[PDB]
Amino acid sequence: LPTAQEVQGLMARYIELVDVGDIEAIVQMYADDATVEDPFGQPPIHGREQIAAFYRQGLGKVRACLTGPVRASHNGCGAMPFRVEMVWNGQPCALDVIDVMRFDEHGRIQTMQAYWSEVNLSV
Amino acid sequence: LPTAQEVQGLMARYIELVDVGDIEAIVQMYADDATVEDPFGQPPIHGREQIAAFYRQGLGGGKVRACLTGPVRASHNGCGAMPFRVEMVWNGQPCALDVIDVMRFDEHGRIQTMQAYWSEVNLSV
Repeated sequence: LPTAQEVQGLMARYIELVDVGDIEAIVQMYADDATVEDPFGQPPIHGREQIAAFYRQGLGKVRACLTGPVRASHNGCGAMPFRVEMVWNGQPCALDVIDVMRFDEHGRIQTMQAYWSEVNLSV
Repeated sequence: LPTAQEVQGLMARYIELVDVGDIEAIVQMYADDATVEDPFGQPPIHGREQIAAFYRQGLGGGKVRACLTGPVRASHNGCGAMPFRVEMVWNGQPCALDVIDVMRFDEHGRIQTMQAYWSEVNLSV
């Protein structure tokens, strides 16, 4: 189970991979039985093909960067604030998000929860 | 059940109450049978009696400040998450801690669960 320092590293790596847009490398970070709730409040996505499809839809000119430190626990979990910059039909947008993640004993993402709503979106 | 906007206001209010150190007002924001996990990974404390004891031990010695360090992220199912920093004293030393709280509210606008993400990696003296 990743240590607190290791959680900080894995969560920051996740943001770096979103920022470059490497869907394959993102999906590799997930465990077989992982779930993604994004935005939190929506039904969970599960299944490796389904998680890949989610990232392909979302990322298929998106940029993302941490906007504060990763907060990590001693039980393989963490939470991080970040901002996503995207273009909607040629229009620059930004979205503030916090992801909460639980990692398994192999260092793979078991659960991803992305908190945000329209109150967090600007143009 | 608070809307997204209402979650933003409640969670911001919470930080205001921590910042001023109003233990009773904090405890009244929680559901009577709420759970707190702080830091997340430690066993849950249950109920306003235990939660009050927790906030009294954390705040009742004064000198705590707390402020949001980014916007509250809110959902449409009465939940939210926020980044903040707490400034504290350790026997005369200034301390600071970066935290993210996640909260779920009940159908009465009270905090049903709170999870506070941080560890010593987030602590600076």
